[PDB]
Amino acid sequence: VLGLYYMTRDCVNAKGEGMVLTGPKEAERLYRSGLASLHARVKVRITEYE
Amino acid sequence: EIKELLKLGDLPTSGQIRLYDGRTGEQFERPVTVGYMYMLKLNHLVDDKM
Amino acid sequence: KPLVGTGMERAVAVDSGVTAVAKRGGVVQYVDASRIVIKVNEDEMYPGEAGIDIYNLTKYTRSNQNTCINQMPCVSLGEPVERGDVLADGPSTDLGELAL
Amino acid sequence: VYQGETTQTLQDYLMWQVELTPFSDTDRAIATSIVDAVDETGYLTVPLEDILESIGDEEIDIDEVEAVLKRIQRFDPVGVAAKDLRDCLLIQLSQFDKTTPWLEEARLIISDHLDLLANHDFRTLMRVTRLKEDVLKEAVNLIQSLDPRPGQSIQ
Amino acid sequence: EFLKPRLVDIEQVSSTHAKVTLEPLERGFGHTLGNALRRILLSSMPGCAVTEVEIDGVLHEYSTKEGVQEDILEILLNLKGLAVRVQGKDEVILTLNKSGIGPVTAADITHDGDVEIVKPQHVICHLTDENASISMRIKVQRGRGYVPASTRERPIGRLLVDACYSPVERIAYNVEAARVEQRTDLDKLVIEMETNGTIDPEEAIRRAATILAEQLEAFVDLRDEFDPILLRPVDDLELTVRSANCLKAEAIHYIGDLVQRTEVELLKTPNLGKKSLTEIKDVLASRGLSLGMRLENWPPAS
Amino acid sequence: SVTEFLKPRLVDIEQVSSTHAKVTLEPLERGFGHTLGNALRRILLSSMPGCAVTEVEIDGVLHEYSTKEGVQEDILEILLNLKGLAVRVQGKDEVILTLNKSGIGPVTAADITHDGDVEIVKPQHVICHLTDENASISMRIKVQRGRGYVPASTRIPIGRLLVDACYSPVERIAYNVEAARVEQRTDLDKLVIEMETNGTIDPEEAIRRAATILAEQLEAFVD
Amino acid sequence: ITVGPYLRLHQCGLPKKMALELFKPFIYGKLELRGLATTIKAAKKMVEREE
Repeated sequence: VLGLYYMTRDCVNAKGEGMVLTGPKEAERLYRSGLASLHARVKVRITEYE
Repeated sequence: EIKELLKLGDLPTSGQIRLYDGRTGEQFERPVTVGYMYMLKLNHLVDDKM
Repeated sequence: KPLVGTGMERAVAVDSGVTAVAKRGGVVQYVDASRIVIKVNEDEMYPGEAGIDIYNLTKYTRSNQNTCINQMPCVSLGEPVERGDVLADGPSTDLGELAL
Repeated sequence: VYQGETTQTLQDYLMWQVELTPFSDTDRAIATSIVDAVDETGYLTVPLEDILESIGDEEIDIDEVEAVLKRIQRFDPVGVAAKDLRDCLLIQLSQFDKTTPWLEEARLIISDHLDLLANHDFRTLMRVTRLKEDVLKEAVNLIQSLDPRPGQSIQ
Repeated sequence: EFLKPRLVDIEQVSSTHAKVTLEPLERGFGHTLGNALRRILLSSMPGCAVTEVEIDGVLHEYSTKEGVQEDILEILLNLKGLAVRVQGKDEVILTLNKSGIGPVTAADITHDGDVEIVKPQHVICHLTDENASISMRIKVQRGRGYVPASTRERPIGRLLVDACYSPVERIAYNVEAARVEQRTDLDKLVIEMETNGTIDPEEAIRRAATILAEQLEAFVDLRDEFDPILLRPVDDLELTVRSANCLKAEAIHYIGDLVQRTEVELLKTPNLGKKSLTEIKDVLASRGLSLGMRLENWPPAS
Repeated sequence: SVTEFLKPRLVDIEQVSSTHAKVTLEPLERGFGHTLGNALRRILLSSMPGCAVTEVEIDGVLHEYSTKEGVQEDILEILLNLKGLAVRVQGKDEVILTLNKSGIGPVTAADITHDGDVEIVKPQHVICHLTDENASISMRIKVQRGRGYVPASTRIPIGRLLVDACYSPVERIAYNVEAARVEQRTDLDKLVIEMETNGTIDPEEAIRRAATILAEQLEAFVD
Repeated sequence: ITVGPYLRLHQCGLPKKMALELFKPFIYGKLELRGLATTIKAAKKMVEREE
C-alpha cells in the first residue's frame, strides 16, 4: 500500500513536468533514465477498453 | 545533547544519510535513518522447532 | 558491551555472582586461562599465613538450559588489584558490565 | 497417564517386509506361517513338513514352500529364517561380491567340513581340504567374521 | 565510436588502501562500469586462508593450555585473521614454535621461501609462564568465497577453521568530470579499494575485467539406469533344458523381461507346467527377486 | 580452478511477436544475474546508435498551439505521431523529407516522398487525418542520428517545432532474476530478459550489439 | 514461518528435509518403479543414505 501510494502522487514542480508522452513505456524509459520524476505532471496518450 | 554529540563526531544532525542500492548502484530517493542498535538472540531456535 | 546503556550494567554483573571478584587487594602473581593467583598486600594478611588467593575459573560447563558457562580472565600478569575488583568475566559480561 | 507405546520386534519387521513383497494369496499364507515359525535368534524352529501341514490345503507341494522360504531368507537381516548354522552361513556368503580374497575356500569349508572346525582339529582339516596353514588362517578368520545370530539386530 | 577508458594512475595511500583511476569515459558509462566492478571485486577475488590447525597437546577447541593466556577458541579466532601471500602453490604448511613469557605473534612463524607474512605484528597468543612453550602446525590453501568448516576420518586433535578467502575489505567509486583536450562531456572513474594487503590493486582490476568479459561473451553470440542384476542374460540363471527352451520360445532374453511377467502369463504359455514355474520362482528367489515387478521405460537401449 | 566460473547452458528464446522477445539464461553464479542484467539494461536504454526525427515545420503553423484548419488533430498530436516514426537511414547523419497531401482520409507514412537512403519500416503508421476535400497538408521533417534519448527542453527561424528524439531502437527493456540449482549447488541465478523494439532491428541483434559495446569497453584491462 | 516475497499465490515454500520425511512411501514406490531399487529394503537404505 505504501509503495503504490507513493508512486501515484503528484508534486507541484518536479523534474520533467509538462511534457507530452506517447505512452506508458516512454514514461518508464524516462523514469529509469533519470530524466523525469515519478511525480511529474504530464500528458500521456492512453488506450482503454470497455 | 544528542545533536551536539553528533556534531562533535562530524555527522549529520538529522541522523539520516543517503544510501545506494547494492544491486543497481542507484541512490534511494529519500534520506534513511542509519545507526547502531543493540540486538539480542532469543532462545527460540528453528533447529528445536522443525 | 551495549555502547548505549543506563548505568545499571555493573551492578547486575557484580551482584549476580557470575564473575570472579577479588576478596583482598594485592598484585597478580599468576594469570592463566583457567586459574588466577593473587599475592595479597601485607597490610591485609593474617598472622602466620602465606598470603595468596587462588581462583579457579569455570570452563565450558553445562547450564540448566543446556547452554555454556565459561569464565575468562580480564587481568594481566603483575598488575595491582583492590578488593571488589573484577578478575574474570562470566557469560554475557564484558570487563565487569552486563553484555547481553 | 502414560499408557506406553508400541515396539517393533523381529517378526513385526519381517511381516512388514512380507506385506510389501509381490506374493500371491497362497504365497502370502505360506510366508505368514514361516514368519510365525521364526524365533528370536532368526532361525526356523519347525520342519517344512509342519508348515505344509499347517497350510491346510492338499494342492500344495513342498517345492513351493522351499521357494517361499528362499525368498524370505533374503529379507533384512540376511540369513534370517535359516534351518541351521550351515545354511545361515551359506546364505550370508552368497551375497558377497566375487572379488573377496577367500570366498571359495570359506564356502568349501562351510559346505563340506564344518564338524572339523567345531572340534578344533586343524590337522585332519588340512589333509581333507589339501590346504596349507597360510590360507587356512585367513579362511577361518573370514568365516568367524559372519553373523551367527542374525535375528539379534532387532533385539 | 566510443572513447575507451585506460588505467591512468594508481595511488598507494597505505599498504592496505589504494586508489585507481580510469579515464576517459563516455556519458553514463562511469556508473555502468563502477557498479559491476564493485560487485565483482566484492564477490569473486581469490586469496589464501587458514583451514586447519594442529596444536601439540590440545584435543579439541573447548579446552585450555597451561601457561597460555587465551583459550583455544580465541587462538583459532586470531589465526582466522592471519594474512598470508603464497606465490608458488595452492597449499602450504607453516610451523610455529615459541617459548618463554611474552606475546606470540606472526613473526615467530618458521621462514618459508614461497610464503610471505604481510603483517608480522599480528598477535596470536600470550605465554605467561617461564617454562611454557607452544608448537603448532598451520595449513594454508588458496580459494575464493566463504566456506564454513561444517560444509566440508580426521584424527583426534586436528581443528578446523572457517575460511574467508576474500582479500577485499571494501570498495567505493566516484565519477568526476575529465578535462580532456577538446571535449567537455567525458567522465573519470576513481575506485577506492581497501584490502588486507595480499593482492595488487591493478591485478584485481584486471581480474575483475576478465571475469566480466568472459561472462559477457555468452551474449555476443546469442542463440538457442537400471540395476545391474536386471541386465544379465537369462542364461545366467541355471534353469533346466525345458525351462530355458520355454523362456526362449517367449523371446524372454534378459532378467528384466522375465521379472515383469506374472505367474498367470507364465502359466498360460504352452509346454510350461507348474513344476517349471516353481523352479523359475526358486531360482529367482535365490537372488532375491520375484515375479510381478513393474518397471518404467524398459528396455534401456538393450 | 579458482579462476573458473559457471557459464550459461540452457538458453531459451521466446518470440511473443516480431518485435517482442523473452530470453532465459541459466545457470549463473550467485549475484551475476543482477550485474549482467543491470549493465545490459543501462546500455540498451542510454547509449544506443539510431536515427530519429528531430524537428518539423508546417506552412500554416508558427506556434505549437496554433491552428491547421482541415486537420482532424492538433499540432501536438501530429508531433506525437511523428515521434513514433521508424527510419533506416543508410547514408549521411542528417536527412530532410517533404510531405504533401490533399484529399479526404488518413495521411500515413506511405505518403512521404521517396528517398534513396530512407527506408520506412511501417508504412501503415498514421500521421494524421484530412476531413475536407479542399484541405491540404505540407510539411518538412528532419531526421538525424544519435544515441539514446534527448529531450527537446534541453535544446531551448520561424515555425520550427522541436520534437523529442528517440534514437535508440529500444522501446522497453526489463529483467528478472530467479532461483536455479545444479545437483550440488542450490544458490544459482537464472536471468530472464524481456524486451520490445520499434521494428528497426530485432531484439536479439540489439542484445548482441549492447554486449559487444560493453565488451569492447573493457579491452584495455582484459587478460 | 517466514515470508516469501517471490512466491505466487498458489505456492508455498517447504523445506526439503521435511518433505523427504513427509513423502517417504511415495519415494519408495517411485524408486522401485524405475529399477533404481529392487527391494523395499534397498529403497529404505538408499533413502537413509540420502543419495
